[PDB]
Parts: sequence; structure tokens; C-alpha cells
Amino acid sequence: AAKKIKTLKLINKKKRNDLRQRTLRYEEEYESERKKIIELKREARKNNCFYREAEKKVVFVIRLKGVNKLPPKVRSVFRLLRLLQVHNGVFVKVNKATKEMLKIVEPYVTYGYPTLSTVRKLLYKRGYVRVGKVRRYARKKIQDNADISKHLGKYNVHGIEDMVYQLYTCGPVFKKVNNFLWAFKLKPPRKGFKAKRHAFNEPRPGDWGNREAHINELINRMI
Amino acid sequence: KKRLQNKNSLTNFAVRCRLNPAYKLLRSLAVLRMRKSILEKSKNKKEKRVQKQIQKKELQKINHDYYKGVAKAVKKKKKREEKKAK
Amino acid sequence: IDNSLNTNIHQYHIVGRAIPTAKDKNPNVYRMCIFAKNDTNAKSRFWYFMKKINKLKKSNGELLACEQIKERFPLRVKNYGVLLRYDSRTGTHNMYKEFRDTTKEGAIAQLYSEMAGRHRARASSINIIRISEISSSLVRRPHIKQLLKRRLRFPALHLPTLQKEYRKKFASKRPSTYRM
Amino acid sequence: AKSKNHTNHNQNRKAHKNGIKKPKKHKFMSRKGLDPNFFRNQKYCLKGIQKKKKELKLKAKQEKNN
Amino acid sequence: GKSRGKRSGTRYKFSKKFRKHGECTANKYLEKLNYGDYVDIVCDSTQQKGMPFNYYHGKTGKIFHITKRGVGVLVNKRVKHRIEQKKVCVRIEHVRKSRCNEDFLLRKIKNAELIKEAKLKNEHINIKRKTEGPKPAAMIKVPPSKIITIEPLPFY
Amino acid sequence: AVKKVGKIIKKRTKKFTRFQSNRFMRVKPAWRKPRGIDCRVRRRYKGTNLMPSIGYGSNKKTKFLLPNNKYKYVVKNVKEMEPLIMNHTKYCVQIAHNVSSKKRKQIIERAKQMNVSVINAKARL
Amino acid sequence: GIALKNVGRIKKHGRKHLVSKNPYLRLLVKLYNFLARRTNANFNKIIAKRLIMPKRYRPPLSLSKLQYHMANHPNDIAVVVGSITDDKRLFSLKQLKVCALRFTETARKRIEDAGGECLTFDQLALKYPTGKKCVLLRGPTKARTAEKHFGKAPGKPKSKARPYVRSKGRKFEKARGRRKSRAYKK
RNA sequence: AUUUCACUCAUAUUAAAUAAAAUAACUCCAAGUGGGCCAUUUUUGGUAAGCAGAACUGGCGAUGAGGGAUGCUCCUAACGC
RNA sequence: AUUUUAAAAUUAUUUGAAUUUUUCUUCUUAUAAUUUAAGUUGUUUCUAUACAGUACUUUCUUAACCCACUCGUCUUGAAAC
Ligand SMILES: [Mg+2]
Ligand SMILES: [Mg+2]
Ligand SMILES: [Mg+2]
Ligand SMILES: [Mg+2]
Ligand SMILES: [Mg+2]
Ligand SMILES: [Mg+2]
Ligand SMILES: [Mg+2]
Ligand SMILES: [Mg+2]
Ligand SMILES: [Mg+2]
Ligand SMILES: [Mg+2]
Ligand SMILES: [Mg+2]
Ligand SMILES: [Mg+2]
Ligand SMILES: [Mg+2]
Ligand SMILES: [Mg+2]
Repeated sequence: AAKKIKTLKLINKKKRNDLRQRTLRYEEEYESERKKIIELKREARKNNCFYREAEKKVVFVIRLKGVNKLPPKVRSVFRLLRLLQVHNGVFVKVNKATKEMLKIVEPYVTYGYPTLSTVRKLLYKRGYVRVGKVRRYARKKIQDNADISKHLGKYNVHGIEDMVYQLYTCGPVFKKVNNFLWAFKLKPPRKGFKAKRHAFNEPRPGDWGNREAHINELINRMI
Repeated sequence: KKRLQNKNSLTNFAVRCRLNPAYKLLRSLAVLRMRKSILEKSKNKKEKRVQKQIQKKELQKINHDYYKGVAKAVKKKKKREEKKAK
Repeated sequence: IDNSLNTNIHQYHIVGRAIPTAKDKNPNVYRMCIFAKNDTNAKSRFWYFMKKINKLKKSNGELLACEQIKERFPLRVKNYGVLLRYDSRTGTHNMYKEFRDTTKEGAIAQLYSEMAGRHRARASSINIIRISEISSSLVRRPHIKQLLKRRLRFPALHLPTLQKEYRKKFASKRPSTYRM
Repeated sequence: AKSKNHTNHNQNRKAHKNGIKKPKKHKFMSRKGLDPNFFRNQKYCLKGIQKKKKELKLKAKQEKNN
Repeated sequence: GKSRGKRSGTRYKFSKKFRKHGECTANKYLEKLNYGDYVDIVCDSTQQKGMPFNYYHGKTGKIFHITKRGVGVLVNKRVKHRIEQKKVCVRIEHVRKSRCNEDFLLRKIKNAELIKEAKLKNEHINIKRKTEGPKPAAMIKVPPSKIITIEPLPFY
Repeated sequence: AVKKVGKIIKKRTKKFTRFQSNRFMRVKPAWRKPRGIDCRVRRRYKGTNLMPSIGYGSNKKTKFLLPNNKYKYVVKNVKEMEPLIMNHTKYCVQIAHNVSSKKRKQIIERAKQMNVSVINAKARL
Repeated sequence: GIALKNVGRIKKHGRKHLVSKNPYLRLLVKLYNFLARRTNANFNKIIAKRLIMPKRYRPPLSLSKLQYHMANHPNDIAVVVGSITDDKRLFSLKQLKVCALRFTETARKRIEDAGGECLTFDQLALKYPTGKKCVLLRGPTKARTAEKHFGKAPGKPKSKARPYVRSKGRKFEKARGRRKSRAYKK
């Protein structure tokens, strides 16, 4: 019938309004947290104490080596972290277990802590989705919000800013949001590397360590 | 469906607003607050100083004391070791 | 402003302690000052020295501050004295050296170059103790005394350093090195 | 004339080619040689239970048809 | 010639520890075992009857048969591309009630009461264990007098 | 070397000659796959003969078209070219080699009436 | 490069088409493929798959076993994707409604004499499009003699496999390896 | 021990984390192979050896492309047009 | 031959509220059009007022620049003295 159309057209409108409201709330949250951190330190200096900041909860990991000549335990961890070829990148939740998984493969990767605008750029410029029945997935670029809501809106995420929120802060829906995305495929950086052989913390030019907030600079060049 | 060209989701306004139903408001607010500032040049950059006198002079003593103490402790360790040498 | 004259060395102030336990619940607090390329390297050296000197490993400690001390008079000239300790091919040694500069890390950069040139000592075998400023009447080295006379003058005796554009490869008159 | 006589190079590469297989995890096993004088008694118990169950089934089939 | 006997290479594995020789205690014979229990095989060399083979020292299995003074155990063993089940028949002195399972039992008994209360007050509680994770921020108060400055040491 | 005229694209135009066919005259130029250890053509050394592969294949939409941009059908007598009256803008005819001149004249003058083109309407004249 | 297994490609492990060339069977396959697709019923999918299998996976079913399977299902329809055969060991037969790919002459006569009926699959497509009140049945698929030679080799301890022998008697493979008196048993 | 009957144990976040985990499990019929060698690390005989004999991984054999002037095994990296 | 729709954006009239107080301020709370949506469209000239010309298509021949050891076989290893 024709009435089949009007109800759907109304439901889409109400869903869009709700998404707008939630995005505004997210913006308020970002600003308020940013301003609270910036005065707690300023007050600590006055009262002769130190303010140790909360640690991170999220990393972004990039592979540095090819696929030949690797020990089996390294290959198992690469399979479990979904890094399959040279310049791929994924998000990882920070635990006591992932840290020990990560120490195994440290001389072959580089990683660190991402900001908000970096998450937004990764999601908008290089964001691809898995679409289909289970175990048949057909990588598709986003271009729209219906695919997100179809698979993942049961947990109240209908839109792209919702996934940004759940990734930049380890929200309750993080395993599903992260597992929903295809692994990122990145260009080589625009001014080259220094030396993949050596580490970031060695007194020489090198790469392979954990570089905490300097990962944003690198992934803006190899976006 | 047949696949088409993939549109740049950051520089194409129509798809950007399609994906983010709240981006138009934020961009408009930023543009308004950007124009307000330039329309008040030769009338801004003056109040900044008169309030910097208000609060930076209060912060200055605390900062100076902190760094003074750090340097003094670093000196104390040096003298204590040099005297220990003999 | 001129990225061809910069060194990548800065100074940092790091504070740490151990995680409080049931046996110890007011653990000692430690501070240091390190010269490094970025703050991540400085934290690396901080935990290295905590483990070597005290019994503190990173995995049961916690960091409290990283601050990056800046320089107050970046255009005045100072005298500096450094204390070293480095490993040679057949032993380990320690020395005292003196430099002239406008910033502490501007002197640390000179020190690394001199220790590579004169002794073939890599940065991984050098530990820096106690950079400090010294007065002009307590200077010990002859090559610093040279520069603090009453009225310092000398002629300029370098060959020219021209732009790449006016470095014409095939000239019409052979130039001069005199330049008075 | 002399040749190699032992190595196990390549052996667990072949072993892990088709994985390391596990036993099939069944529910019952055979009590053939196991504790006598305890399972003969179990046979008697189960015979009694079956006699009761089938007597009830026969009885119900007898009333339901009147 | 090659020498692959039954007890070859058991010099240090099959010998009593320091100042701890002698036969077992009287309470060893009062242990309670049932079918399906978990069990550890630890060879005791002061009793030469029912001695397990070299390989099965220090392994864990399940009971499948109980006799007058013996126990049958099901133990896994890896053979070159697969795991085979073995049936090991040992005497009662080389058998120990396994302790690998106690955290599960304490967890079940403890969580039962928590679930009973939570459903009593109509609540939504989580009972799965928690991986250790990152830490929140805190304000740590220390007087400037208690901070001590340290620097690398000169060589002696 | 890619050749393209309109919508038709050819991915290569040179033949794949047989290895060693320029040096030994008992070896014919028709392509045969090299088998046998130590070849340097089977092992893909640079600087020698290339091997054909499925990657050079043509577009499905333009796989059998002539530069005329029509498919070719070969006829032997008049009665065989009657199915062309329904599809005359997609096909062109060519006359077989072993038909006589008298038969050819009739085939040509019927193709003219049907408004279909003849590829070789100049032979035996 | 990239580290996948069977690189990026999915494996399937069975028969995909008909091998037979009977035109009537091809028409049946077409019909039940259409029914399976346009009404995903799980009843027409299974039937569409079963009439693709080879001969060894479409065994016959006897009359007595068919009557035994239908004892608690009066006025229902039994569906078999094989032949059904007679059984002299039965004394009497009830009234049954059965759809099967083939009937033998004696079985067909016995079924119709008791008031039952025999159906083909194109009639079952016309009367029970989604299989209401229909019971799917199979015959014994591991009763063939060839399956008595499979499994463990005859000679491994405690096996049940038959051997391949010229003939049978005291002179044909009964001496060493099958009794304790000649050096070991099995 | 078993057999019945009654009551009750988180689940939509899945009784710890992570997972292009069902590309799984099983049965049948068969091919080729059963002279190996090399590198970092551990290691036996020998004054030693581009010698003889073992262990765990990765390779060469069965394999081309960029670099090391040159080179079966080193570094980067594995191959449709 | 009926998902190049819907929606979104834009422009010009509107029906009402905010606030950031405005020639890009917001909220499709009413109609029309347009594309920035919904993978390239237009205008001039030449070939040319030709029928095979020295132009265009194609096949041979001969240069340049870079590169390229003799196949088959046994062998851990072949361009092999
Ligand atoms: Mg470089
Ligand atoms: Mg390496
Ligand atoms: Mg032993
Ligand atoms: Mg061709
Ligand atoms: Mg070879
Ligand atoms: Mg590929
Ligand atoms: Mg041989
Ligand atoms: Mg190779
Ligand atoms: Mg060389
Ligand atoms: Mg031979
Ligand atoms: Mg060979
Ligand atoms: Mg030889
Ligand atoms: Mg050869
Ligand atoms: Mg030679």
C-alpha cells in the first residue's frame, strides 16, 4: 500500500533528529572534559601536590615489516590482531592481556595514543565496513548511515559520530564497533621513515618502539 | 546495487551533512565567531592585555617559586657530592 | 625560524615513585633532569636510571610529572662546565669539559659532537653528570680563556658561502680570496 | 658410502600442517573389563527399573482403550 | 649399543629430596577418591609396586576405575601429529588429589549467594571476572622536603 | 603496448614466439610452454621471451568485434544468409573460399538487397 | 603479499550439479530449485538437495519398515527420495499414503490393494507446496556390503572389517594371525 | 550407582581477553617422496678446514623483482595486464 | 520499463520558535525549482565540400637508449674445464 511509505518516512526523520541531539551532547562532553583537565593541574601547582593523569585505554597500531621470515608466535599474534600486510592499522583496547600480546611483536610495529580529530579523519577518509551475513562480508566504503544502523543500531548507534564516540572513549560498545570495521589500508609516509631496523627510543634514528603522542604526526603523513 | 563513484566525505558538503546531521550548526557557529573577531581588530588585542595584567601577575609568583625550588635542589645535590669527593 | 640551524635536544624534569603496598605506603619520591630529543626518550632514561641506581622497575612504578624546563635568557652568553663518564674500547673513563654558549642544551649538542670527533664515542656509551654554569674567573681551559679578554678582535678568513643561484659554474674571471 | 642417519628437521612443520588433533570426547565408554560385582548389580537394577516402566506403559495402554 | 630401558634417565627425577627420605605417612591412606575426580601423578620411589612410567610423572588426568589399592587414570599424550588418550594403572601411593580446580569451585559457591541477593532485589550485576586494566587519576600530596634529587654515578 | 581506437582496447599486438625459434630452424615459431629444469624462460629471467597469461584477456563487451564494429558470419550459399534479415546492423558476411564465381555473384547481389555488408566482395573479379 | 589461508578463497566440499541425464529428473531438479528459492521452507531445500545425491546415498526402504515408521502418524504422508520394495515377512498391511521416486511392481500392488495410494514428486509439489503434514524418511545408508571392508584394516587389534579373499574355508586365511596356536590372534 | 518428579544457576553484551574461528568434522581411492644442503643462536670429535655428527626456528632446493660492482642461501620484499 | 527513488544541499516566496543578534544564525514544523545529491558535459576548429595522395591504418627493413651466458639431463649445486 501507499501508507507503507509515510510511516517509514516519519521514522527516518525522528531517527535523524535523535542523532543530531546525541552529537551535540558529545561535543559538550569533549569540551567539558578538556577544560577540567586544564585546571586540575593548575590547582595542583598551588597546593604543593602532583596530579597524575589517567592512562590511556586505546592505541593505534601500524605494521612495519612484510610477510617473509617470521617466527610462528609472531604470526599467531598478527593473525589475532588482524594485521595482515605491510601498512595496515587497527585499534586495540589496552588491558593486561593485550599488553603481553603486544610485547611479543614490538620490534615489528609502531603505535601510540590518538587524538579526537585523528579518529575523525581515519573514520571519514579511510573508513570501510563489513556488509553481509556472518562470514560473508563484502568491504564497502561508508557513504551513508543506513548500513551502520542496520547492523549495529540495536545498541543505539545510528550514525558515524556515534562510532567516533565509542572509539575515542572505550564505551560499552567497543568490541562490536571495532570488529565492525575493515582493517585500515594506508599509504607510505610522505617524507619517509628513519630506520625500521632500530627503535624509537634508541639514541639513533629508528622507528619500532611505542611513540606515545607522536603517532598522530606519522599517521597524518601516511593517511 | 551498481557501485558508483565514492564521494569525499570531508570536502563534499552534501554528503558531509548527510552523514553528520549536526555539522551545519557547528560550522555556522564557528564562522560567526570567526567574523566577529576580525570585525573587532584595533578593538581586540587590547582587552587581552588588561586581563593578562589581572591574572598572569597572580600566576607568575607561583611559577617563579616552583622553578626556583627545582634549581635550588639541583644545586644542593651538586655541592653535597663535591664535598663528599674530598 | 631557520630549521637548518636547530638541534633536537631539550631538557626535562621527571618525578616518580613506587606503587604503594601493604609493607610500604609512603614510598620515596625521586626527581631528575635529562637531555633528550622528545619526552618519550626522557621517560625511557628516567626508568633506566631508576632501575640501575635504586631498585625501581617501570612495571611496578608510576610517573608523576614531565615538564620540559625552558631557558630564561636565550640571547645572553654563558660559560658551562660538564662532567662525563664514557666507555672506551678497553675501559671506562670520566672527564671534565668546558663550553661557551647561550643555552645548556646548545652546549650538550657541542659535547656530543666533540666526543664523537675526538674519541669515537657513541651516544649510547655516554652518561652526562652535572651540567652547570661557572663564573669567568674559575675557568680552567685555555681555549675558553682566549675569548674573554678586554677587547676581542680578529679578521674574517673564511671562503665565501654563496646562494645556489649565484653559484655559476662557468665563470669569466678568476675570483679572489682576499676580501681584505 | 656414508650418509645421514638421523634428524627431525621439518617434522613438526608437517605435524602442524593438519593441526594437532584432539580425542573426540564421547559421552559413554565401554565397561568391559572394569570392576565386576558392581556392574552385574547395576544390570540387575536397570532390569528392575525397566520392568516397572514397561508394566506402567502396558497398564496405560490397557485402560486408555477401556 | 643403544640403551632404552624402562627407568633410563631417572637419576634425579626418581630420588627422595633432602632430609625427607622415608615411607609415606599414615594419613596418606585416608584420602577420598571418586569417579571423575581430577588427580595428579607423582611417583614415590620408596614404594616399588605400581610405579608409573617416566613420562607420566607430574601429569594430570581423570579417574575411570577404582580398585582395592589401585586407580586408573586417563592422561593425554602427544604423538607426532595427534594427541592419544592413555590409560595408566598405578598404585595408591603415587596418586594425589588435584588442586587445579579449586578456584572454580570457590567461585561457584561464592557467586551463588551474590546472584541470590541480586535477583532478590531485582538488580543487574556482572559476575564475570575482570582483567586488570588502566588506572584512574588521583591527586598525590607530597611536601617539597621529601623529594630527593639523584644523578648518574661516577666510575670507581 | 596498448592500442585503442574507439571503445575497443587491445592489450598487446605482438605474437608470443617460441623460445629458441630464431636460432634453430627445426624449431617452429608456434608457442609451446617451456618445461625442463634450467630454462631461464620458465623461471622468468629478465631480458628473454615473455609467456602468455590470462591477464591479457579482452573485454567481454568487445571480444569478437572487427574494426567494422560488427561480428563476422561465413556463408556458403544463398539459403544460409537468410537469418541475417533480423540482425543486419550487428553482423557482416564473408564468403567461403571454395565457392564458384557464379555463386558469388548471386550471394553479393542478395547481400546488397538485404543491406548487409560483405567483407571480401572483390575476389574473383 | 598478505597472510591468508587458501588465499582469500572459500572451500566447499560436495556435489554441485546433477550428473544424470534423465530429462524428467532434470525437470524435477528445476522445479524444486524454484520452490526452494522462492519459499525458503527448509522442506524444499532438503528435497532439492537429496535428489542430487549419487545412487549409494538413495537406498531403498522396505514396506515393513515404512509401516513401522508411520505407526503414530495416521492420515499423514511419507516422503522418500528412493525406491520402496516389498517384504514377504509381513502378513498384513494398513492404509498408507506415500510419495516416492520409484515403486516396485509387487509393492505398488500391495499398497493399492489395502486402499492406499502412490504419489510422484510433481503431485506433491501441487498439493503440499510447503510440506504440511509430511514426514521425511531415509533408508539405511551404511548397510551396503562394500562398507563392511572400510574402517580399520583387518589385522589392527579388535577390528571388524571383512577381508578380500578368493573363497571361504579352513584353507583360506585362518592359520597365523587369527588364532593363539599359530603365534598370535589378530 | 542408576530411574523418575519438584525447585533454580549470568546470558540482549555472551560464567576472563582476542580472533577474514565452519576455509569445520569424517570416510573412500590413489600419485610423487624415503641421496639433501645453508644461516643466526646452543652444541660433540678434531691443531684446524668451503671437515665430520646433533637441537629449535627460518630458508635454498621448487623462486623470480630492487640492493650488496660481480655471486643458488645476506638486506628489502615474494610475482595476472 | 518503475530504489538516478527517498533523503541531503541550494535559491526565491512562506506557517511558526529560539539564540549565536546575524547579506553562509539555527530547527525540511508549506509549495516550486536547481545540483554541491543520483561515477563528464559543452562550444569552436580540423580531417573536408575526400574516394586513396607525401595524410590515416597495417606489415616488413634498419638504427639508437636500457637489458639479455647453451639447450636437454642426472644432481645439494650447471653458462660450465
Ligand atoms: Mg632513509
Ligand atoms: Mg633481520
Ligand atoms: Mg623417571
Ligand atoms: Mg593479437
Ligand atoms: Mg634447479
Ligand atoms: Mg596480490
Ligand atoms: Mg634413491
Ligand atoms: Mg627467495
Ligand atoms: Mg662487494
Ligand atoms: Mg643415478
Ligand atoms: Mg632434486
Ligand atoms: Mg657431485
Ligand atoms: Mg644445464
Ligand atoms: Mg671450470
